[PDB]
Amino acid sequence: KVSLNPPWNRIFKGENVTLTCNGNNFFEVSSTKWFHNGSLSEETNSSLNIVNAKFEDSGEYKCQHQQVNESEPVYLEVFSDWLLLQASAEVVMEGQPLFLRCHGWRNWDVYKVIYYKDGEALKYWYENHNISITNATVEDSGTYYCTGKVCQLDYESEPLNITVIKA
Amino acid sequence: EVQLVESGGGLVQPDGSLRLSCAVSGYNITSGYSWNWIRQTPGKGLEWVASVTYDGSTNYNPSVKGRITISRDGSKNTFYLQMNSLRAEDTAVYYCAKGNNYFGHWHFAVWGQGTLVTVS
Amino acid sequence: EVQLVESGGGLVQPDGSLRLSCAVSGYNITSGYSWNWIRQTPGKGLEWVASVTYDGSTNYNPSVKGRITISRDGSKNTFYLQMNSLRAEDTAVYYCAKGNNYFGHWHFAVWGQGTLVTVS
Amino acid sequence: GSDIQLTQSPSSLSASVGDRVTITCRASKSVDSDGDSYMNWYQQKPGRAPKLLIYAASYLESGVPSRFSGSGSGTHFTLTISSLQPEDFATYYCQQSHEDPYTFGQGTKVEI
Amino acid sequence: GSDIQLTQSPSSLSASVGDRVTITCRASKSVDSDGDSYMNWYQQKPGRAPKLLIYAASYLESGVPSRFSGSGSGTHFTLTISSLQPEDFATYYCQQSHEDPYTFGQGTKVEI
Amino acid sequence: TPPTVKILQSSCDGGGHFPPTIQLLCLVSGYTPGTINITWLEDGQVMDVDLSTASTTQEGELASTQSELTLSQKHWLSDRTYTCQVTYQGHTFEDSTKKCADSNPRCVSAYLSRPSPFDLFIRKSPTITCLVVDLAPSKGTVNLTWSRASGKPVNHSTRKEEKQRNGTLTVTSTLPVGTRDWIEGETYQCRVTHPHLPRALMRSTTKTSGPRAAPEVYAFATPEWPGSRDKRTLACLIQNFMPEDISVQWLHNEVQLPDARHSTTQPRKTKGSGFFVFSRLEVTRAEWEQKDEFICRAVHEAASPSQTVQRAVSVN
Amino acid sequence: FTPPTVKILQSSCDGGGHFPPTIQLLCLVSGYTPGTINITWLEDGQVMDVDLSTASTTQEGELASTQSELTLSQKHWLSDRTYTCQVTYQGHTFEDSTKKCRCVSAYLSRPSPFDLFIRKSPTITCLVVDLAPSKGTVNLTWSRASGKPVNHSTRKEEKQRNGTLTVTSTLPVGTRDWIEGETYQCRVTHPHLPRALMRSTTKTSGPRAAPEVYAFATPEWPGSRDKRTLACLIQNFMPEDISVQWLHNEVQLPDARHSTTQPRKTKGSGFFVFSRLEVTRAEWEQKDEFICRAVHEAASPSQTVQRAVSVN
Ligand SMILES: *[C@@H]1O[C@H](CO)[C@@H](O[C@@H]2O[C@H](CO)[C@@H](O[C@H]3O[C@H](CO[C@H]4O[C@H](CO)[C@@H](O)[C@H](O)[C@@H]4O)[C@@H](O)[C@H](O[C@H]4O[C@H](CO)[C@@H](O)[C@H](O)[C@@H]4O)[C@@H]3O)[C@H](O)[C@H]2NC(C)=O)[C@H](O)[C@H]1NC(C)=O
Ligand SMILES: *[C@@H]1O[C@H](CO)[C@@H](O[C@@H]2O[C@H](CO)[C@@H](O[C@H]3O[C@H](CO[C@H]4O[C@H](CO)[C@@H](O)[C@H](O)[C@@H]4O)[C@@H](O)[C@H](O[C@H]4O[C@H](CO)[C@@H](O)[C@H](O)[C@@H]4O)[C@@H]3O)[C@H](O)[C@H]2NC(C)=O)[C@H](O)[C@H]1NC(C)=O
Ligand SMILES: *[C@@H]1O[C@H](CO)[C@@H](O[C@@H]2O[C@H](CO)[C@@H](O[C@@H]3O[C@H](CO)[C@@H](O)[C@H](O)[C@@H]3O)[C@H](O)[C@H]2NC(C)=O)[C@H](O)[C@H]1NC(C)=O
Ligand SMILES: *[C@@H]1O[C@H](CO)[C@@H](O[C@@H]2O[C@H](CO)[C@@H](O)[C@H](O)[C@H]2NC(C)=O)[C@H](O)[C@H]1NC(C)=O
Ligand SMILES: *[C@@H]1O[C@H](CO)[C@@H](O)[C@H](O)[C@H]1NC(C)=O
Ligand SMILES: *[C@@H]1O[C@H](CO)[C@@H](O)[C@H](O)[C@H]1NC(C)=O
Ligand SMILES: *[C@@H]1O[C@H](CO)[C@@H](O)[C@H](O)[C@H]1NC(C)=O
Repeated sequence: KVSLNPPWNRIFKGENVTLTCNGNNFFEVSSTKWFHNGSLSEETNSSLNIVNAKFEDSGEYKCQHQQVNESEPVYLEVFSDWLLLQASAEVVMEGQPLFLRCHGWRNWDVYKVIYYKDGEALKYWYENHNISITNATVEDSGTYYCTGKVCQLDYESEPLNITVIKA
Repeated sequence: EVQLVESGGGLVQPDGSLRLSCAVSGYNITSGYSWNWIRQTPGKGLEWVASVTYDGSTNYNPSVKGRITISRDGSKNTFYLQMNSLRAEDTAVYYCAKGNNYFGHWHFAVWGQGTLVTVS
Repeated sequence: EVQLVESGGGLVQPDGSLRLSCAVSGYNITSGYSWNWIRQTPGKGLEWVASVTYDGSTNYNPSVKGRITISRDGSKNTFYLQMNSLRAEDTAVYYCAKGNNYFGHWHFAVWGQGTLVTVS
Repeated sequence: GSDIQLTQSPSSLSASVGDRVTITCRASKSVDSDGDSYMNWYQQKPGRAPKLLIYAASYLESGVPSRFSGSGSGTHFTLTISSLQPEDFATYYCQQSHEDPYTFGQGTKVEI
Repeated sequence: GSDIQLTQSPSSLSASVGDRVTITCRASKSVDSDGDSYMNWYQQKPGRAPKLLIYAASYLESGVPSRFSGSGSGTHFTLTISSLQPEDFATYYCQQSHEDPYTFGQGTKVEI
Repeated sequence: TPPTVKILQSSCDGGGHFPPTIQLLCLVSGYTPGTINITWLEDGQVMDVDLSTASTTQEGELASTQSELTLSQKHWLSDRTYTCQVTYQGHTFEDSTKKCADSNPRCVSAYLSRPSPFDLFIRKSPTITCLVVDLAPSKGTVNLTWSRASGKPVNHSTRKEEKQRNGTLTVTSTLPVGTRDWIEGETYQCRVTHPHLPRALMRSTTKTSGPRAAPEVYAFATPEWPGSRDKRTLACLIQNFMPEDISVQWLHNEVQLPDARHSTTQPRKTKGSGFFVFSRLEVTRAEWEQKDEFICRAVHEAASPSQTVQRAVSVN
Repeated sequence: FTPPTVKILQSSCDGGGHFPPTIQLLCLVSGYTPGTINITWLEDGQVMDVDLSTASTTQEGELASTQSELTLSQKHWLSDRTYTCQVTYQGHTFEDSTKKCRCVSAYLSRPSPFDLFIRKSPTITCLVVDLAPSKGTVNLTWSRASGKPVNHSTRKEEKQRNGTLTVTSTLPVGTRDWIEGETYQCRVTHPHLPRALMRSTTKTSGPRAAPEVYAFATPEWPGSRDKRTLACLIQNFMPEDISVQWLHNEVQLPDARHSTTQPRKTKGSGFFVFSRLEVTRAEWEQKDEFICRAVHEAASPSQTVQRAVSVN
């Protein structure tokens, strides 16, 4: 089970992250074979480290200690753009806290922030505002974009086709 | 626009009476805005005396209230001030002005030359 | 401006030979904007075939070159293509286009109408 | 087949007017050089001539409405239309223009 | 008596031409009402009539250079001047306009 | 002699990071000496004396006193207003400071529509609107205050709420106007009041002043072409006037002529400090076969005795 | 032995947090035994003359405490560069550095047909504004849609009085390519961008239409009569770009005397522009034909169009 610090997944270029799978191998009898793109790793410990990431190291990632139960294909999102909504989790079970935030380039000053229910301008506030939806429900899925004030110019961030798993 | 001719300044005697005047050039003074008497003790502070509005609603300085009367003539378009029972401290410079309001808070943009009345 | 006339759809046996043509209506082709031939297999994929620009610099597709050639007549404003040794799968729709440059990368304003070659 | 192969997603869609509709084509390797993505966008008209949609993966040629929006990153690239119109039924394509020979996607036709 | 007693600061000053100077009338109580204090700052040239300089302590009078700046809240109330000229060297005043009667300072004269 | 107060303060490092503690040394100098009691004020109330670590350096009669205070980082990053406040010889000599952040916490925009002289001198029924933009659709209501300087009673205004297509809300408000009060230049103000507001944005206006100048008028028609024998055009000249607000109109055959047929140019000054503006309007066939007297007419204040100058024209 | 204690203080932001136009950087060197002490400052490593800073070494017996103030303007701190006060003491080196705790607009010229048809010298300027400067590359690319090898352009800079720097560039053009409408692409780069900006245009599109150009005269006024004003009309053409000009007695008439209007489109989908020009007295005593000429593309034959209009 991958424990991602920070649980945010979509990034710009040249950035750093903590990569950590299973905590049931806390005492670590066998080491961890990480799989960038299928390719077997070299990390001695059960924690992998990224500093100043490359575009070409992205994509499908798995790890395993030595058991048949291999980790899940985790997919990575390196970018170079202007406007970015920023999320933690997409395949979200019911009753779960939902995390919602937008990001600007090199973490700069953006204002007049509208969140968008699938086209409908659902919540505006003058600045960023980390939205929480503490419990999932039925009608929550959709494709959600962002708008703001960038150097007085105005663009729109990408919409993200959110899928809810319903149990 | 409005132009000011103060009239009634000079040497006066204490404990007597004096009617003031300030001549207005360019308005019908019954219309609007307050009409005011303002004093300046030289070498000392600034002294508001009294005020009458266009309808005739009237305020005084409470420190001087009990001593002084303000009069008006809007056909003449001039207002006056009959001051009585003068004191030794009343040697001062006298500016008439018009009120200009905002939210019940008033201001006098315009100023006359100011007339020194010295009690002797 | 510029207008395009393809020519030469028909039925020829496999492993034979034929020639093409591509008629230009409105520009002396000798001076810029590469002159190109395009395949599309109908119901299936697409093919850039080859590319020759105004100074005579050529480029071909490496899987295909070795059996087909390309000729040119800018005075007649018409450039052509002799084909040789074709198989069954060369049955496709064939287009002609005009290169436009951008930073070592090229593009077409121009699309042909496409002519049909059907070879057994 | 040593070069980059192009896979579009979805293949074809039935829709209605005014809808906010999206497509995505995918590549294998990333060629995004110098902050530039060397991708273009294409439409054939069924029974008639083809047509460039977007050159340089973001810029429209002159003579279109503004109801259309292409984006994406890496090998994932994505075209979106905000509102459907009656003139919008055709077949649609993306194509790369970095490393020759230049490759193509399978094509996408829209229904109602 | 219970009047909001003014404290102009400083008492007087000498300067040179071009000096960026700052001055405060200090009060005792707060006239911030509906987020708004009712305060005007004044000036009289020597041997002349007075002149209002800024109404409501935030709003200019017409026909002035923009090199001046008023501020302050609560009981502290402040004027700042950015560039000094010789025609500015005189005595300046300020006055509250909130609760009647309206009160006054001692006047601070600036020299060159 | 009275002292002057100045503050010298700590520096963020080469990485621009705040120091975890803030050293507040206020430098005080320049006084004929006496008793000195410095108090520190965080947001106006007297701070504790123990963290004030002062120093009295005096060189002969010149005394360069200096009082150090010590905060933590977020003590300063609490955005509080901090103050070194010396009391000299019974007086008080005070210097303040506060956390210096960025700027523009709102920048609300509103509008005001001073009306047309047509609604002053022709229709003579003016209604003024003040027009607020960028209104957040929220819960707590506004408190509008239309207001005057003369203090006289008012009529009733409007209030137009609408959620805006680009997400926000909109309120404007409209009020009818008296005539001569604006002619004698009465000043008006509509005022905002809202729970979100740490401030309030107010705009006021009155009749725009200046000297007065009357214009000079001609107008010229279209000598026809062989192509068009029925369709011609008109245009009308003006110059040299002040102040420069006009209602421009069009007269023919007791018809106030329509609008989108014609167009009109913009207020632009002359080198002789008047302005000059034009307009244009096409001609059709049967109208001159009806009647031929046409007036590009305009409404100027220095035009008199009816605030207008008119020029009836004819063909050829 | 004790090593010295070095810290840095500065000027202050006030009770609203505003801006003194000059900032005072006080580098303190406290807590040290005296000996061999020489002090310097390094502004981005670079040194300036020795008369920008001031110091007062305070020596307290066996200990000592040096203060050292440097005064610059605000705009050097607004220039956001790094300063390093440095002291040499017994070889053992201790120091500290301190700096301060954007947009990019560009344009493109469209020249006059006089420079195309009559002056016949096409040199296109590509225009970049808001050059908030950095230390890295500003690598520009004049480039062509046809991509033939280019000639060389201009390169100049200016520090504006509102602070900013700038670069524009001017490249020569041929004529006939523009007559045929060739497109080009000036293109700057910068490393700090997440993405860059391209810009292009060329000769316009559509069909072509010639206009209806006329000009007429004014009457006089009862006030004064020796100073009159004439004007020029045009209407109903496509496209819009036209050198308009002014001719009398083989003299290019001075530019700032005449005023022109803006290109607006007619309601019948053509365009229309007007103009204006004052006349005075003594020139009609000289001569009477003053030609408001213009240059439309469809004008005939040499793109020549005027009406010689005069007085009386
Ligand atoms: C959501 O959409 C809204 C649509 O209603 C946007 O409202 C628009 O706001 C802008 C900026 O406030 C307006 O631009 C002008 O605003 C007024 C109104 O001008 C004219 O508006 C109508 C035409 O749209 C006319 O019918 C009216 O008669 C009116 O004349 C102008 O006065 C402004 O001028 C100001 O700026 C100019 C320079 O451009 C200065 O020279 C002036 O001094 C003045 O300060 C603006 O030009 C726009 O008209 C308005 N739309 C309306 C009211 O219809 C809204 O901005 C948008 N919100 C967001 C967040 O996107
Ligand atoms: C510091 O002061 C500088 C001194 O003026 C200013 O620099 C200015 O930068 C502005 C940026 O807009 C430029 O102004 C114009 O830019 C082009 C050029 O058009 C005109 O400029 C020529 C000389 O520069 C003149 O000879 C001609 O009149 C020519 O037509 C225009 O495109 C701009 O108009 C508008 O451009 C877009 C398009 O609509 C608008 O969105 C903008 O709002 C802009 O108004 C300007 O007219 C110019 O480079 C320069 N000013 C001039 C006239 O030299 C600037 O004010 C200021 N800069 C900063 C960073 O503070
Ligand atoms: C967001 O995109 C997802 C794609 O992950 C969409 O969810 C998909 O909805 C389609 C509609 O049926 C389904 O995909 C296919 O379904 C058929 C039969 O239902 C099945 O045979 C195929 O194997 C395929 O799964 C499916 O429900 C679902 N796909 C997956 C794998 O998630 C969705 O439409 C988009 N919209 C939103 C707002 O969620
Ligand atoms: C990511 O890259 C590096 C590694 O963390 C960061 O730069 C600094 O590296 C030095 C080397 O020891 C350390 O001081 C810190 O690890 C880093 N400093 C900071 C502020 O993190 C770089 O800043 C990081 N930035 C990102 C997210 O790209
Ligand atoms: C001013 O108004 C009064 C009120 O009737 C009138 O008697 C007087 O004649 C007016 N004066 C002028 C100059 O209008
Ligand atoms: C192209 O130009 C050449 C050189 O003048 C000329 O010989 C040739 O005939 C031209 N061809 C066409 C089609 O214009
Ligand atoms: C890794 O991903 C790349 C895409 O850049 C792909 O071409 C390759 O087949 C993948 N396989 C490897 C080498 O792990």
